[PDB]
Parts: sequence; structure tokens; C-alpha cells
Amino acid sequence: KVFGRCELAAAMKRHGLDNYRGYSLGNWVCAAKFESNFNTQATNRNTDGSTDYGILQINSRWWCNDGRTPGSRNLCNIPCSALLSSDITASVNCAKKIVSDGNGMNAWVAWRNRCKGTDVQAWIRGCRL
Ligand code: NA
Repeated sequence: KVFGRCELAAAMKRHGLDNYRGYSLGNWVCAAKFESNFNTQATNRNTDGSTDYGILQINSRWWCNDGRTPGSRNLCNIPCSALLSSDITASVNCAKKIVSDGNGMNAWVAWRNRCKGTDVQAWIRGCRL
């Protein structure tokens, strides 16, 4: 599913991401824009042979099982395919564990490079939330 910006903002809010670990909703929407362009089916292979899955490009190296990432963990206890669903519950639940890991949203290199320090509120501008 390709979410609309405010559609994804509303879904993330419903799932308790708004100000989760002190990260306002605009940070999460900004991360999703540059990770996946709001596409739940987004997949990208990493140089280390791990894969990133879904709206927030959650990595098989640590967080989900894809069966093809040697030496990896599955700390969200989910198949990586669950992260591609039109239903973002599994992506949100797993994002909560990642952002709690100690480095906050720096875990998302695209958030650090493209969203951190910017006017992230612009990403929820006009949305009925
Ligand atoms: Na894994």
C-alpha cells in the first residue's frame, strides 16, 4: 500500500508513535517519506546482505527474520514479510523497540541525514489529526 502523507500520520498516531520516546509525529512521517516514500512494500538490500523492509525500512540484521541474513537476530520476533503489510501495526510495534535501543531515531540513517533538526512539523501540516 502507498499511504498518503496525512493517512500515514493518522495511522502512526492511532498506533501511539506521536511523541513516542519524545519523537513528534512529523519525525516519524519524515522518516517514512525518505525510507519508503510511504510504500509498505518497499525492500532494499544492504551492502552486508541484510534487507530493509516496509514503511520504516527495518533491517533483517537485527529486527526481523527473512531466512537469508546469516548471523542476524529477529528482536521484533516477526517475519520480515509482516513489515510489508497494508496494516502498519507490525512496523510500528517493531519501530518502538528500535527507537528504544539507545540511539533514538539515529537508527534510521535517512532520519539523521534528512529529518533531524529540520522543520518536521511541515510533514503533518494540513492533516486532520
Ligand atoms: Na534476521
